[PDB]
Amino acid sequence: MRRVVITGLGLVSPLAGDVEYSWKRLLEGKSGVRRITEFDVSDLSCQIAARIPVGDGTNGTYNADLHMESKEQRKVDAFIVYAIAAADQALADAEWFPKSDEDQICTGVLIGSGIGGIEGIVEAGYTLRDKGPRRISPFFIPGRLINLASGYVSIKYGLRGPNHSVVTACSTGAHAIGDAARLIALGDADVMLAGGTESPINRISLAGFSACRALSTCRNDDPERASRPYDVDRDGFVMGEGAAIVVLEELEHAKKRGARIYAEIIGYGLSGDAYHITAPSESGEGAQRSMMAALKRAQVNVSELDYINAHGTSTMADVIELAAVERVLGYYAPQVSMSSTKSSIGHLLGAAGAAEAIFCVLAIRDNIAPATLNLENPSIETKIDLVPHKPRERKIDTVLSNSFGFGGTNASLVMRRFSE
Amino acid sequence: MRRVVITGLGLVSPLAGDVEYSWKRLLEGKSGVRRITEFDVSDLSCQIAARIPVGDGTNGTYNADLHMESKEQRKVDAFIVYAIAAADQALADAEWFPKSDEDQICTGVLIGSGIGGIEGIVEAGYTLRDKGPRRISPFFIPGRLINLASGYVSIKYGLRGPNHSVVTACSTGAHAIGDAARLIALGDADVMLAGGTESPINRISLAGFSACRALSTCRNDDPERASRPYDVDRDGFVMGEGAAIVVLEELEHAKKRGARIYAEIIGYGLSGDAYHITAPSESGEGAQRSMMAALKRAQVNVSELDYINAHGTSTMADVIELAAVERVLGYYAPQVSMSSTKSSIGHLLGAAGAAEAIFCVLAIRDNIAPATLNLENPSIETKIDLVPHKPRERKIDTVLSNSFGFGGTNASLVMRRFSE
Ligand SMILES: [K+]
Ligand SMILES: [K+]
Repeated sequence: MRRVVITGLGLVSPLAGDVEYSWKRLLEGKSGVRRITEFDVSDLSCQIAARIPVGDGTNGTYNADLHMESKEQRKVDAFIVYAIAAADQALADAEWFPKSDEDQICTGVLIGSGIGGIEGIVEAGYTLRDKGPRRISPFFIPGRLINLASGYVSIKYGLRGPNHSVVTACSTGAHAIGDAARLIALGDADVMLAGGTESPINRISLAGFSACRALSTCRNDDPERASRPYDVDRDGFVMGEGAAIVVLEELEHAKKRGARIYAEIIGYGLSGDAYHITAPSESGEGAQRSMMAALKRAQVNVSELDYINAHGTSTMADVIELAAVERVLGYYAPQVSMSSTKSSIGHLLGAAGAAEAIFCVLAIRDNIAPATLNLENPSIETKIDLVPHKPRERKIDTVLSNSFGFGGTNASLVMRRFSE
Repeated sequence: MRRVVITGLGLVSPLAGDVEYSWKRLLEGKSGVRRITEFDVSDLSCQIAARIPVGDGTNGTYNADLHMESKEQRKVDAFIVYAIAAADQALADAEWFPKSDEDQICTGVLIGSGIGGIEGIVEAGYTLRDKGPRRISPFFIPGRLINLASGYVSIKYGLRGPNHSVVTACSTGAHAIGDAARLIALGDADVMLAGGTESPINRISLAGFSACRALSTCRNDDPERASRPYDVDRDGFVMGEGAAIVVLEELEHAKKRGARIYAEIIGYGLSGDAYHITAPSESGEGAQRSMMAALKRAQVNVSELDYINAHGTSTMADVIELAAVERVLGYYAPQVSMSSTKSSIGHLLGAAGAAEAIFCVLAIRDNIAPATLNLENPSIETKIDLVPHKPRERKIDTVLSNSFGFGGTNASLVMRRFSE
């Protein structure tokens, strides 16, 4: 297996339309969570979300028009646009714009989404009913298929390597990165764009998650306090939106061209709960196996771990994951920092695992553990540092990131500082 | 990398609710294509589809009730039910029902869909608009997520290994099998259920694919003749439905327990066109790269190839693939049989690549190449044997199968008779 490194980062998040402003604001303790004003939510029990700040592109805002022409945007659901934007960033960051046949052929794209084009499907359904089939757009299908994020990105940049997509709810972005890394390690590609995208902030999605009682409902008038992983007063997740893309690259390829390497991906672990369609396993056994698998692949002892980015969605399951991590770490619990950045940007669903992978990379770069916001009163005492309220500056060389998706689909990633 | 074999087959198709009856009718030259009677299609340009024969389970019919309780079926879109049924078959065929922790943990599931729960999303949309958010089902989300196929199957059978899912339109089922095989080869699992499922026969999907003029329209009065890959009079694909699942197993694990081995998976190739959102590369270069990649991985020379299962959807693109195959085969073109079974069962979308893999396996078992039905007047002459009208009995030890999906996502698989 060839070694795989990370050479570019792209992010459109509820904190900012780019990577560096997202990170800056994350570390400053800012929240992306607010009352929804874009559409009617007066009849919903959840009236808040973590939303991308829209604008002209200055001061960390996001301008869709800079990434895709207006008229083109109208042919696709937003998840595709977000993916294009994050990719634009990533490629630029990696300084990788393949032109030659050789370069284009060895560069692939693997972008997933949990839900994809749900909004567009509903709107087309209304057209069909109200206006009939002759009014359905020729672009209905492509603008709605999950794999068309990979497709659109591939077309824009002439990326002719493996073109692939995954869908695993909350663990989508993590699977994307792990799978893409394996394609490189196995020799199917030398460079991959990888990550996740989601645009679930719409009435149908909000009603849907409210219906299975998954969302926070008691803090519609105090949005910045709603997302509170580990806190005794948590009451469900806050839905977010965005896209997170990394450029993965074979080590010698990167070295040869003088690329700046952020970190190395060294471990990937997968498991299944086989328990329940939406509830996580009460035993945390699946989570534990995911982590152990990732660590074993990475040949990393828990004695070497510095920071864990939790799944930690602000649901009752928070403490199941906590207990599992305690079991994994054993004696080393007091020396590992673990936090949930969902406390700041909500739950990005399909993009979550990728955004968090990004945060992990930057934790290494800047030797700082992001905070768990709002952690006023932990449900249970633990020896693990959950980094309440404010980030912690500390040595971070080796990191583990967890993603535990609906359906009982678990993924864990291990990354480490690149020395050589 | 450990070797990976196929030890179980499961299939719910437009010819039959099981594998053996599907294969039997396929070889008899039967078509699963008929006028749609279940819902109104009078206002649609395409009024035909390849539909699963529903019944009490006898004489090759499909009874959903035997696979999932009625009350449970009402909570999910049909793609999930098909998957369950196919999985039920495959595990039975493999005689693999893990009960120990060890056996459960080493058995995973990787089932994809191209489109998933589109019908249910549209229906929930109508509810949302007409009755309001309060009336949305608590089961809306889980019953609609693509990955919940893997989820439901995992839960039913206590499969606690990697639980994963992919989405790549027409190449979904191929990616699933190739990806699942790699998980085994890499030690992440010892057994995997893998494949694809789709339930796209509904008004929204039909209107959608009609809108981008992907579907056959001129033979609504002669359905069994509509799907005619390579024929001068072809005019688009015929939408099908169903699920196809294989049990993949590490070689030594299979041998130790005395499992019957159908074939070995030895190659998997991936590429991207980077051309167009729905149309294939005019040059076929992507297709060509996918095939070559699979063959190289398999360490198979084209001189050893016996049978090719084409993507061949009955669209103008049929001859692009044909040309690409000719370039790959070169001098050996006359030695190889190639057919499209979409001529018989239509385009299963997410399930196509897995259904076709199954047909490959059986082509090996029975030394027989399925026909390309309806091939009266080929658009172009070729040295390749396109097996028109009736199947051809011949030596079949090494097989290649192609899947080329919307978005420019290509997959090829290479399988071979197992000797040792
Ligand atoms: K995480
Ligand atoms: K095929």
